[PDB]
Amino acid sequence: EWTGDKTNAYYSDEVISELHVGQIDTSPYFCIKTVKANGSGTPVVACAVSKQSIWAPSFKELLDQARYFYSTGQSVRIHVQKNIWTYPLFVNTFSANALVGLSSCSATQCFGPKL
Amino acid sequence: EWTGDKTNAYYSDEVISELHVGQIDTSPYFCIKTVKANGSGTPVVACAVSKQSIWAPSFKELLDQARYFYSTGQSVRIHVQKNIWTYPLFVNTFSANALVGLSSCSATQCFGPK
Amino acid sequence: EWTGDKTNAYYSDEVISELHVGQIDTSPYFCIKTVKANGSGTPVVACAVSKQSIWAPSFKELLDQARYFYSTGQSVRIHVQKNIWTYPLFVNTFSANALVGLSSCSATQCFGPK
Amino acid sequence: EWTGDKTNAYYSDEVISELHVGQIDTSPYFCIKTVKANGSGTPVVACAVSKQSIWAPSFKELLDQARYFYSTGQSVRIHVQKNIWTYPLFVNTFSANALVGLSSCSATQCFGPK
Amino acid sequence: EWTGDKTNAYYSDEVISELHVGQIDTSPYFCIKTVKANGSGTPVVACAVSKQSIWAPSFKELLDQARYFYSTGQSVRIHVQKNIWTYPLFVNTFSANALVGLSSCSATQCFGPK
Ligand SMILES: CC(=O)N[C@@H]1[C@@H](O)[C@H](O[C@@H]2O[C@H](CO)[C@H](O)[C@H](O[C@]3(C(=O)O)C[C@H](O)[C@@H](NC(C)=O)[C@H]([C@H](O)[C@H](O)CO)O3)[C@H]2O)[C@@H](CO)O[C@H]1O
Ligand SMILES: CC(=O)N[C@@H]1[C@@H](O)[C@H](O[C@@H]2O[C@H](CO)[C@H](O)[C@H](O[C@]3(C(=O)O)C[C@H](O)[C@@H](NC(C)=O)[C@H]([C@H](O)[C@H](O)CO)O3)[C@H]2O)[C@@H](CO)O[C@H]1O
Ligand SMILES: CC(=O)N[C@@H]1[C@@H](O)[C@H](O[C@@H]2O[C@H](CO)[C@H](O)[C@H](O[C@]3(C(=O)O)C[C@H](O)[C@@H](NC(C)=O)[C@H]([C@H](O)[C@H](O)CO)O3)[C@H]2O)[C@@H](CO)O[C@H]1O
Ligand SMILES: CC(=O)N[C@@H]1[C@@H](O)[C@H](O[C@@H]2O[C@H](CO)[C@H](O)[C@H](O[C@]3(C(=O)O)C[C@H](O)[C@@H](NC(C)=O)[C@H]([C@H](O)[C@H](O)CO)O3)[C@H]2O)[C@@H](CO)O[C@H]1O
Ligand SMILES: CC(=O)N[C@@H]1[C@@H](O)[C@H](O[C@@H]2O[C@H](CO)[C@H](O)[C@H](O[C@]3(C(=O)O)C[C@H](O)[C@@H](NC(C)=O)[C@H]([C@H](O)[C@H](O)CO)O3)[C@H]2O)[C@@H](CO)O[C@H]1O
Ligand SMILES: CC(=O)N[C@@H]1[C@@H](O)[C@H](O[C@@H]2O[C@H](CO)[C@H](O)[C@H](O[C@]3(C(=O)O)C[C@H](O)[C@@H](NC(C)=O)[C@H]([C@H](O)[C@H](O)CO)O3)[C@H]2O)[C@@H](CO)O[C@H]1O
Repeated sequence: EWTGDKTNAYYSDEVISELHVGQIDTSPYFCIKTVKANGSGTPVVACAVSKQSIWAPSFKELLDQARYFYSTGQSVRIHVQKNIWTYPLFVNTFSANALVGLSSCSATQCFGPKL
Repeated sequence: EWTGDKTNAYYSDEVISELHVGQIDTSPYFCIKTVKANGSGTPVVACAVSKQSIWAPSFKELLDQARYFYSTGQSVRIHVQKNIWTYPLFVNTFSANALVGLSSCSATQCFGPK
Repeated sequence: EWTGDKTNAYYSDEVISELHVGQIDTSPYFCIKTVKANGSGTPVVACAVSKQSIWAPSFKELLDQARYFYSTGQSVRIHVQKNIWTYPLFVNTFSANALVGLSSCSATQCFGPK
Repeated sequence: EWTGDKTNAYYSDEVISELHVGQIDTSPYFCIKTVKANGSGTPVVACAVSKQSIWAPSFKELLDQARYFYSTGQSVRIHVQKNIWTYPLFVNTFSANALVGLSSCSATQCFGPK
Repeated sequence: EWTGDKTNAYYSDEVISELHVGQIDTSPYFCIKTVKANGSGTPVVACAVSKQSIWAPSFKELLDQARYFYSTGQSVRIHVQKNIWTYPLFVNTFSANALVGLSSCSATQCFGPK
């Protein structure tokens, strides 16, 4: 598996606009909400859950990176794998998207996998 | 168990106004006090205890998040579970609320269970 | 044991004015000096020593919190247990006080055990 | 092995312009892009993969330092080992360079091996 | 062993002006350069190596503290043990000094052994 796998999904020029920390089924988790820098579209929501899913090893790394990018409000590319979380109230509040990577962006290029 | 469970309680549009760190019964713990951003209402106090309660796994993440929101003074939704802590002097100093979640807010809308 | 035990000692309305990090007897440690925010009185000195004393579990949490309160210069209540460190040269340089808690203080109160 | 081994490659007077965090084959990884502070030349790209290669022990140290230098935009020397990473799409997206060191460069010569 | 042992050396009224991170012989390490705040004297260089020397246990604490004092520019007392590191190209790039302590300095005092 890789953040950049073609079967994952990514969204460019997003601003991390909200951040939530909680616990579910023995695991600390966090979720982020992102919106397009230009105000268009619908928000993207993605979560990472400690010790759950194949992405568990990167939980702390992604939490720390999401915190930083949230604090600056810079435009980023968010990478997700869809349809990972299944707890239904959790998905309804947040989403089933697993956060799998974050990339900084210049105005012309995001520094991370694409296509 | 989940932060968003109906059996928990939450308070929106709150600012973390005080922070305390200590140890009890070999466990580090911290407590926060929050107040409504507009100054109305009654303070909310909640604590997390590293080795105690079902919420023990989230101690470090909530400590780090509480510290961040404390440092910025931004408006948050604080999620607690009532009647968790039982040592009377501790409860009387702070409260029996376990801290179970923290959500950011933009204006009057917060990003978290409700 | 608890930060708030009556057999501990605390000092309110203090500012963390100095910070030292070192190692002793295989243990990283840190010490802080605090002084009254209003300039009166004599300093308080306390140390936390990584794998030493009953307070060892909270070493990292207290170091992180001391660094934060040091960086802001805000008024705090420092909680100590007296007569813990026994190495006389270490005590004479710093003190025998173990650091056991830190509480933010407003103009009117401190958020922690009294 | 050593960051400073002459078989490695380094670039002085750079700034960290981009940062990426992800996971591959159960390992956290990060990559950085650097460019000459003065705008000349071409970018340098390097990655660290937490579970992989002799450099694995320094993953967190390098990630933390990369984040700090990225946050400030200060001049740095970046040290890499060429021709390490193998997965073709990963290499094409980023590079085959392993990040093996970072040096501040706030004076005449960067503070690192040359 | 103790930071304050007379067999160590220290330098007051210094400011951390450079920081480097790397790895050698599977061990993460960092080095700092300090200069006198008033511009006099000769720079002090010291390194910590994560699993080498009797000072190995304090590696992370001193890296974190070095980073803190580097970022604030404040005047410090740096404590070293001389003649510890031995790899010649490393020693000639940096120095043989092990970093063993960091103490904040006001303007007439430093808070640490002397
Ligand atoms: C670039 C182009 O074809 N037309 C431009 C452009 O402004 C715009 O298209 C969108 O603009 C940028 C350019 O990359 C976006 O990056 C969109 O590409 C991606 C993305 O990286 O964000 C690709 C990605 O694979 C897509 N993810 C998924 C799951 O499908 C996303 C996603 O569709 C969008 O981010 C959702 O908003 O887009 C690119 O589509 C168009 C229309 O605005 O008009 C021209 O100006
Ligand atoms: C000061 C007071 O008593 N107010 C309530 C009144 O606000 C309440 O309905 C309110 O409806 C709005 C709709 O925008 C919000 O949903 C308020 O939500 C919460 C909150 O998010 O803060 C919900 C939460 O469940 C409540 N927490 C608990 C433990 O009950 C809090 C909480 O009451 C306040 O935060 C305390 O200051 O409010 C919601 O308050 C109606 C309900 O009868 O009338 C008043 O009682
Ligand atoms: C009085 C009663 O009815 N108790 C029952 C009993 O089944 C059980 O009591 C709790 O569970 C064990 C003992 O079985 C603990 O001794 C609880 O006491 C402490 C603890 O030792 O951990 C005291 C401690 O000071 C508290 N920590 C604080 C205040 O910071 C904790 C803390 O409140 C809890 O750990 C939170 O989960 O408890 C004792 O109260 C409980 C099982 O939950 O159920 C009662 O019906
Ligand atoms: C006009 C004026 O400033 N008068 C001060 C007077 O306020 C001050 O009294 C102190 O007021 C603070 C208020 O936060 C506390 O109530 C002090 O009580 C404690 C403390 O909390 O710090 C209680 C504590 O148990 C004591 N600790 C020990 C080991 O005994 C400490 C300790 O004695 C003092 O902190 C040392 O100064 O005090 C209360 O003393 C007094 C004393 O600072 O000085 C007037 O000028
Ligand atoms: C050399 C000098 O005193 N003054 C300028 C100078 O602007 C520039 O030369 C560069 O000067 C820097 C600052 O010390 C370095 O010395 C450059 O040498 C290195 C480097 O440290 O960056 C050595 C290194 O071994 C090289 N790495 C590899 C893999 O070969 C790099 C690399 O070639 C460059 O960084 C790529 O741009 O260079 C030194 O090049 C030149 C600019 O033309 O002009 C002098 O007058
Ligand atoms: C500091 C400078 O550049 N010039 C001198 C100054 O040396 C001299 O007195 C100095 O005053 C400072 C005040 O903090 C210290 O007391 C200096 O003592 C020490 C130190 O703590 O830095 C003692 C220490 O044991 C010495 N370390 C070693 C390995 O010998 C260091 C060391 O010699 C110096 O730091 C290196 O610069 O000095 C003390 O020397 C005053 C006269 O009082 O005049 C200045 O110009």
